[PDB]
Amino acid sequence: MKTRTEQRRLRHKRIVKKIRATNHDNRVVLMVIKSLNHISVQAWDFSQNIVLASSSSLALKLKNNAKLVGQDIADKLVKLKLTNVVFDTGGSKYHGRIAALAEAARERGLNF
Amino acid sequence: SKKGVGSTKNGRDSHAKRLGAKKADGQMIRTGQIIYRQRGTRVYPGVNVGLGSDDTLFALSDGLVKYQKFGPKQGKTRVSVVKHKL
Amino acid sequence: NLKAHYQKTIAKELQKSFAFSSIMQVPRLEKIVINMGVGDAIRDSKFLESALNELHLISGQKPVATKAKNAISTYKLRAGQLIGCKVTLRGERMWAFLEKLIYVALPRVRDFRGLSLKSFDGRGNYTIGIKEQIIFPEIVYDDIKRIRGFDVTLVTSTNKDSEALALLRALNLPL
Amino acid sequence: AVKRSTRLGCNDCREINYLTFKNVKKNPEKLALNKFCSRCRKVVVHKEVK
Amino acid sequence: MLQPKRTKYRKPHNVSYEGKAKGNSYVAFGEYGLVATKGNWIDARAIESARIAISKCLGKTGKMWIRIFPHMSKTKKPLEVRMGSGKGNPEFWVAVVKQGTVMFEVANIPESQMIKALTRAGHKLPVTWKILKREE
Amino acid sequence: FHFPSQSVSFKCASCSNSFTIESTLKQKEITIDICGKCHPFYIG
RNA sequence: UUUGGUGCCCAUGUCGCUGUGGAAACACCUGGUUCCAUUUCGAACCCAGCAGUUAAGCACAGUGGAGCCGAAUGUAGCUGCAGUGAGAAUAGGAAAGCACCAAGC
RNA sequence: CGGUCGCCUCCUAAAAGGUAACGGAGGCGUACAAAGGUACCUUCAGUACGGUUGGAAAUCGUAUGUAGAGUGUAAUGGUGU
RNA sequence: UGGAGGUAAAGCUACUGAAUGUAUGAUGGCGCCGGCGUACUGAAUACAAUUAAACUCUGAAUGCCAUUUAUUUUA
Repeated sequence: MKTRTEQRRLRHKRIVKKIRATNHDNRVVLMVIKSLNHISVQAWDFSQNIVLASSSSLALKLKNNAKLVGQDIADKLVKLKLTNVVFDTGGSKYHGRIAALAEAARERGLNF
Repeated sequence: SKKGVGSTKNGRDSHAKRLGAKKADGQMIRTGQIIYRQRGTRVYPGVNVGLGSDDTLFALSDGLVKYQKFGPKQGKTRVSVVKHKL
Repeated sequence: NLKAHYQKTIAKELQKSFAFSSIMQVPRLEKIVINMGVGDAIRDSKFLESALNELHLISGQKPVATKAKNAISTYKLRAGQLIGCKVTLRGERMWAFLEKLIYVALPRVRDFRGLSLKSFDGRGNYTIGIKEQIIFPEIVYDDIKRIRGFDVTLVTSTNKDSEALALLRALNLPL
Repeated sequence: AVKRSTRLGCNDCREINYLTFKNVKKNPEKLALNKFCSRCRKVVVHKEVK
Repeated sequence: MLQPKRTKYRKPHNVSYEGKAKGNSYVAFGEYGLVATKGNWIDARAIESARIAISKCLGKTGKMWIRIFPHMSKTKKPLEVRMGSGKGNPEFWVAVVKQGTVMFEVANIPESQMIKALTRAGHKLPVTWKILKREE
Repeated sequence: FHFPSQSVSFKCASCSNSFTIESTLKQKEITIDICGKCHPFYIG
């Protein structure tokens, strides 16, 4: 069967395809990734295929659920003065540490 | 000699649905107006185009219409409405 | 218990038999499935409830329904009407059922020779289809129209068949 | 012809304000909907009347 | 008469049989081939008569092969009928022979008897023919 | 959910080795008088 | 540049085969203590972590086996024996890339 | 006399559209309060093997396949996470 | 200048049917002590040629659609 890892990429592809077919507004996305032992998020941009920012375990992160992953990039985003983005549920559900990430993004001044 | 087939087989016929290329590349379009009508999906919605779920493919923005190949062997044709220069 | 015996001695013995540098490449067991179905009759004659009873009293999880992938009715199967039940057992209950199967009541027929010939599809499979279910001790009375065994089909993570032979022979399965 | 389309009425107006497609061969229950009324100007429970 | 077993329709178009050959110009199995200088229609009975005639005079070691097969239906309404009122019935089967088309190929038997037999068999065909040698 | 399972002591006059890990709790004193030691197929 | 994520275009990007690596990572993995879950199974999803793993997904070398793609000569049909020039076959290539991000750099 | 008269799909129809006859194939005078919407999970038909009543496949598990799966309905187009 | 397109032509191991010879043989029958020479029927695995309006894995020209450019126009 499938590799149990290509499943999350398939979910990412189907969701991004549906959104980009439907999202007529031009907002950048806060992509999420939940690996086995780590998590990694990227503020991506569509219609240009470029990256605006990223925060990962390979980036500033101690041993690791953690709340130290959400508010780090919101200040960078407001430094780029977007403050209106679209969120990605990723290959996981909107639950667990993803909820903490979303709340940390929301509280700092981001409207999603 | 005048004696032929009575109760002749099906000779009925439907109407003709007036569809096809209502627009073509090279004409400016007002927003909202139709571009192409088709039974099925032989043209696909690309960028800045509205798809009404009655086999309707209309313009959702302003600009110029273009046609690009897509799919496995360029079997699909995707309609695009590129925006005017700013 | 037998899991602590298996994963401490037989796994090492198997890995030394076929000299390997991978601990997860040896013939092991991670999932088994047991199916059930009544093609003999669709009529509610000790069916859809007797399966529930027997599977609850023989397995560790409640039955789950499924319908046929097609619609073949040359023996009266229409209007949907799912038949049988299935348990894809895992975890500790997997080994509990394994121990119940191997060393409890299978030794009840003198010439129980099993099936070590022509039981491999080619991707590490094993099947045991018996005719009697009362053959087990944990059975009830007067709750069946006609005794029928439960087909057990076990699969593993090894595609090769020789390792399946080693796995079957390590637990002393009949030749 | 084969009458299959029925009406719907607002219990807070006792008028006729909706037309639904509800055959009577498989649905013996009355349709208790929550429909929008332009006189109540809001969502109101609607029952069956004809 | 090699009647088709099953057909999707019953009364289709006949053919546009002008132009060059869609194929069958090549010779595959036989040593002598019978080509045609133009195209026309061949009905079923003629094929069977020619085949039995060519096989009767054929020896016991040579082999012959047909390149055509009737795949077109035809309508011929009964006599005294008027023009119009639907379509008629099938009466026979028609094979289409375009220009430069080979119909028969024969081999594995002396050549003189074969050219004589091919002449005597092509005399039964409506289209004037031409002998063509084995292609290497 | 499902009725819990447990193990009660396994008894056999031809085994003398208890097979008591996890069968169920709905029964008491599981016992069978025939085992694999007397069975030629389940012997070495 | 080693590798992970990564978008564009969708079998000249793939299917499949043989070997070498995974430091950091990615996947396996120990389990269901709890958020959560299963038409039932921690299979799947989700949680806190590594005793070990290059076996597996990923890559790196070869393999034209499959599939794919495909020039030159001429070629029917075409518009007025002159332009027009396909499909089939064939030399023959092909083990994909284009961008972006953060480290090992 | 026979049949036909309204609507829908395809071919006739000659690579925009339309384009006939008493030309060739067919059907419709509908169903579903969920077969609608949203969010989520998830994806062929068969082939081969293994096996209790069970042959030719019933039920299943696994490789397999590149849509011959499905699509309420006659056909076309369309849709392979 | 580019596209909208499945038309003639060609193709049928690229489908759907139809359909020709070469090659091996499934499943049945026949003789037979666990298997058989199989005089038999003969799934298809590859090779060579075919046929279609309701077959299309492909694929023109003319023609139609608008702008770039020139000319006649008050239609």
